[PDB]
Amino acid sequence: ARGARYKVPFRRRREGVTNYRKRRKLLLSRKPRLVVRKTNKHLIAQIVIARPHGDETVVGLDTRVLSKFGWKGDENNTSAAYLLGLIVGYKARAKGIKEAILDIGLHRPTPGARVFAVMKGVIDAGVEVPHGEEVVPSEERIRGEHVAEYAKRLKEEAPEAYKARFSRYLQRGLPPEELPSHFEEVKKKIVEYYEQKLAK
Amino acid sequence: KTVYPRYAVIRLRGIPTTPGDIAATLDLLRLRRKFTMVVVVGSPSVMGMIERVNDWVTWGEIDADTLAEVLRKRGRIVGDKPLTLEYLQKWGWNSFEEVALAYISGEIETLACKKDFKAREGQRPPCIPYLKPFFRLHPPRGGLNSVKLHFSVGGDLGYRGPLINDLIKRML
Amino acid sequence: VKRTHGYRYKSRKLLSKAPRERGMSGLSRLLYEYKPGDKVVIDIDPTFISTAPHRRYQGKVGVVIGTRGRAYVIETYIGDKKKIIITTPEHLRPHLGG
Amino acid sequence: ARPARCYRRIKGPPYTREEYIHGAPMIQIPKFDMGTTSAAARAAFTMVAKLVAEERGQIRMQALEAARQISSKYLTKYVGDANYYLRLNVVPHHVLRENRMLAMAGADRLQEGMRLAFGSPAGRAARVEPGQVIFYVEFKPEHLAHVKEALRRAASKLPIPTRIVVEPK
RNA sequence: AGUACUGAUCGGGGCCCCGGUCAAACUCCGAACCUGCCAGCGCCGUAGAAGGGGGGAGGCGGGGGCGGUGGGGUAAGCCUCCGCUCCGAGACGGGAACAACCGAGACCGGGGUUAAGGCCCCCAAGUGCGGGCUUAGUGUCAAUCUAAAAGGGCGUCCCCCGCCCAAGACAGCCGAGGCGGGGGGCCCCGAAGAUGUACAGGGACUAAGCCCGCCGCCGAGACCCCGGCCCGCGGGCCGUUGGCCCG
RNA sequence: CCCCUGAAAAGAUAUCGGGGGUGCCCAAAGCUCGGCUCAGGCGGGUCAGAAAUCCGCCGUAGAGUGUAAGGGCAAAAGCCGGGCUGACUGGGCCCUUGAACGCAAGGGGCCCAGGCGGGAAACCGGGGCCUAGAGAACGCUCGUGCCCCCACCAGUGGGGGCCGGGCAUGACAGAAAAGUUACCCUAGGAAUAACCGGCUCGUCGCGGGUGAGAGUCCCCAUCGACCCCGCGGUUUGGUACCCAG
RNA sequence: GCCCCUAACCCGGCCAUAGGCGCCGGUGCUACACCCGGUCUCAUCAGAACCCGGAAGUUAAGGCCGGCGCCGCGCUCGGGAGUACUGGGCUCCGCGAGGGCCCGGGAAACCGGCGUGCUGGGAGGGGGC
Ligand SMILES: [Mg+2]
Ligand SMILES: [Mg+2]
Ligand SMILES: [Mg+2]
Ligand SMILES: [Mg+2]
Ligand SMILES: [Mg+2]
Ligand SMILES: [Mg+2]
Ligand SMILES: [Mg+2]
Ligand SMILES: [Mg+2]
Ligand SMILES: [Mg+2]
Ligand SMILES: [Mg+2]
Ligand SMILES: [Mg+2]
Ligand SMILES: [Mg+2]
Ligand SMILES: [Mg+2]
Ligand SMILES: [Mg+2]
Ligand SMILES: [Mg+2]
Ligand SMILES: [Mg+2]
Ligand SMILES: [Mg+2]
Ligand SMILES: [Mg+2]
Ligand SMILES: [Mg+2]
Ligand SMILES: [Mg+2]
Ligand SMILES: [Mg+2]
Ligand SMILES: [Mg+2]
Ligand SMILES: [Mg+2]
Ligand SMILES: [Mg+2]
Ligand SMILES: [Mg+2]
Ligand SMILES: [Mg+2]
Ligand SMILES: [Mg+2]
Ligand SMILES: [Mg+2]
Repeated sequence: ARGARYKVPFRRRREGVTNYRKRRKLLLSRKPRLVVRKTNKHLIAQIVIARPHGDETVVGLDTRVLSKFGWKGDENNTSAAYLLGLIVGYKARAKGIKEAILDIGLHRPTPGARVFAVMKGVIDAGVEVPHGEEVVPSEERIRGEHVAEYAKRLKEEAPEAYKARFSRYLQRGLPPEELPSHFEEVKKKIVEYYEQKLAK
Repeated sequence: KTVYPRYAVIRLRGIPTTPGDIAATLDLLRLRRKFTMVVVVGSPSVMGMIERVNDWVTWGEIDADTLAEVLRKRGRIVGDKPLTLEYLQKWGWNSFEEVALAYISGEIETLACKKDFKAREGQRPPCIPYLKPFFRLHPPRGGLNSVKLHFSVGGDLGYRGPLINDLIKRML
Repeated sequence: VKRTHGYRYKSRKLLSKAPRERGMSGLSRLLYEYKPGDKVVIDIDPTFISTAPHRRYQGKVGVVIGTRGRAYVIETYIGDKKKIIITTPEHLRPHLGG
Repeated sequence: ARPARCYRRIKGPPYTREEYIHGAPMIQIPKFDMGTTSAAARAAFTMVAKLVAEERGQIRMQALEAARQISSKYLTKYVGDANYYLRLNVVPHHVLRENRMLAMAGADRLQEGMRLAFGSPAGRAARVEPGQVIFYVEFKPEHLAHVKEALRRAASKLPIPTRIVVEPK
């Protein structure tokens, strides 16, 4: 900036995307990283191997892939996070990845957060990810029961607020109170699609 | 492929008080006594050595006729025996002139055969077998100008060009 | 007064960095995987001095003998004596020259 | 003070880091620029004379001061302070040392001879190179003879041979 | 090199900008150079490289030249480091003498040719060749080694610049060059000591001095050659605690 | 012992060389996780002020990091808060002390096993961000083990042993130690002083350049501030080359 | 699945040609955002932040792209300059500290000119197998 003695930080640091102190500790593992990132509308899950010239992404997907299995819930809620991990987990397993280490970047590791839901989905597909037993969200939250309970209360309190806060839910034809039923349907379709693929 | 020019190098200064790095290089160039002379192929690695010993030797491009005379008068084989026309003919070289021209022109890349060279049958060797790889010269008739000054400012050391042949004829 | 011999005793110049190298170094040196027989160059990183080898090994070429956890066991020479340097990759660079 | 020949030659490294030198002497030159120093009035002057060193060596602070006094006094008298600019161009950064037995200068100074020989500060000098400008004058061409005389007087106070170079600005 | 970090420091202009002076314990830059690995060259090596074992030491006071302004010191044939070489432990030629400066490395005898250096006599080889300078015997072919500074001199030889003179310049009508500045070479003054002469080898020399060049010659134990001797290593023969022959 | 310089861009490097420091301190100033950003400046804000707490902007580190100096450090190596004791038990290998090249103690690094702390995890923790704060043999003492031994056998008391911690040598690779000799003695030393000599010349003595100023006027009849160049070996010193039968 | 091409997004390498200041434009189906709320997981003085649930509004800001100017920075470009410095040799100069010649290397400041991120993997989109 001002003068020759000014040291400009790393590009990814001044963009505010990479914590290089935490990234160094991840690379010391020499294991593939499960990279999970949150956007306003979608979630991103990637399985990455680090190489000296740049990282290599074995499998990468965002939550747009859920439309390929007829998902009608929101794009990036707890239920969508779990389904994304399942798809990534099976795809990663098909490529030979057995174990991964969770990499959440700048997000906070709050218990029950969506990053640990993606981890839970990845674990259930056979990819082992070390973790503590008090951060995975409860199965009710993964099934969307917290979404359905909220909408049911909204409808009987302010029926109009139900219409606005879930307008896109009504457009897709899936009312929020029926999310747990649909989540099982989508989860079954994903699991069956890949166990058969693995079998063949 | 590339044929480097062939140079004659003469040691002009003596052994005692010679600096250590210069003395080591002279030994590797086979100039281990004063007024000893060698012919080398001027590859870049060799020219780096001559630059190191520039203040102790004089050198220049040797001509085939001068080399022919040097071989006939100061060429020695194993046992410190004279090099004779008959010995050359036994090995397939017709004359002193032909082998000298073969070396100067680049047809052969070495004048004296190496230590581990093995002579075949019928095949003319690409060198002179058992020739000693150095020549012991006479002091120059009529003297030098100065063994302490460079040839470029009126002395005798360093690069001399084709005038090395005039000096060699006086030292034969 | 005689020379003092602390582990880092004449290392002001060696351990100094120019302004443009201030701060953390890049992580690519962490990601090279060395196998036995590889040639490495010991290039001390001053931001990790506690794991760095002695100043006498800066710029020397060694051969990787094996691994010890996360460090590499490197066989090198100081003059004529064989030395074993065990160090982490942040103080190593691949030797491309053979 | 010793004869200046004792400190004329450059025999070692410069000794100038006053934060490591105990009792480094203060500079005893009050001014370095004399005459008319303002840049606007110097535009009237169109000639430049320089007293240039001919050898490398060390000029003591008192010799620079003696040279500055004689030349500046001469120019003030004969040329006039409004008609010239004179600058002493070198600064005596180097500290001189002397190994003498003394009291009130440290216990090691009480050991005689070459034991603990590192000297205590004795003065200051400027280390100069050949061709270096010692004195610099700006003047009007009508006063050339007077400026040359002033620099001839300055040179007689200095420990090294010098020469006068006159050029236009 | 820079003055940009840490400091020092002289000026100008409106805490900033510009110019300047500096740094062993300052550094954006940054050589020569040294050094690691690999490949090649060169040389050494199966008549035995690397590596290893065993016996016996001496020695554990060093010194000279040159280079790191090494660092210190007023300086020292001084103190204390780093590197090549030499003396110690190395003959011999030159340096007037002289461990370590130059040349050069010696088995013995002889012949030849050179090195440093020299070639008027002492003293082997030139009263050698061209040009110029010095008038002071200045000086008399590097160092050890016997010397000289600031400063003054158109003393003399020379180079450059500025101005005047277009023949009405400089000097006191005359008729052709003149005035000032800067620098270089040699020499003069500055330059004063103690047993005995222009000391630095002596005679002496006006070149037998100095500067720019050049030609030939002399001159070591070096280099070349011949003869003799010895040695290391390898090979062979002989009934061998050893002898002899060959390369 | 430690840092910077000397040190001559690999390594090593000395002087009664230069600038400093060390014989500690801290249950946190040690471990880890998270959050945050410092010195300083500006704008606004009740006492309130140069400086207290509050809102905002700028701020490459101009702060801090126990302690010398040098080095490192900005979503940290700094500041604050949460949880802790790894300043851990048993061992191995390497680096440095100690260059290439023999050789203590001390210090550092990388690991394996046991059992923990922090953390979602990665990972980190065998003191302090790195380079200093460091002690043989004999003796004593403590810890440890279903431990080993004590003279023909068994028992009781007692003693000894192997492994580890400590009690100390700072002249720090480790004796337990005051003077005086002019009454002095011996072995030697020019490895080393005193006289003379050698080298050097700061000092001493002598000469020169310069010309501020004095001299009624007038630098130079006579002087000569401030400075500078020298000579002598005549004072004193520096050095330690020769000479201690 | 596979290969090729390709914006903004995700993970990177080198870590200013990437930074800084100012001005002028482009981009919005999708993607990135700003944005709407605080029942639930989690969070604080504070739903600002973090975390969760969303999709009414908007390209005003961020991100990304293009242009201009200045500062800073970069360059195997011209000059500076074969200068400074330097390895080896010298009975070459100088009273001396020091300089010179020959063989071999060879800067820096500064002035001018040019430049002002490059690139690896993935998603998404397009084309074929
Ligand atoms: Mg010699
Ligand atoms: Mg030592
Ligand atoms: Mg530590
Ligand atoms: Mg000195
Ligand atoms: Mg300078
Ligand atoms: Mg070096
Ligand atoms: Mg000794
Ligand atoms: Mg010596
Ligand atoms: Mg002896
Ligand atoms: Mg003699
Ligand atoms: Mg004669
Ligand atoms: Mg003098
Ligand atoms: Mg005379
Ligand atoms: Mg070094
Ligand atoms: Mg400490
Ligand atoms: Mg932290
Ligand atoms: Mg020791
Ligand atoms: Mg050793
Ligand atoms: Mg210690
Ligand atoms: Mg018994
Ligand atoms: Mg001791
Ligand atoms: Mg006497
Ligand atoms: Mg005496
Ligand atoms: Mg006096
Ligand atoms: Mg006078
Ligand atoms: Mg005396
Ligand atoms: Mg003595
Ligand atoms: Mg004597």
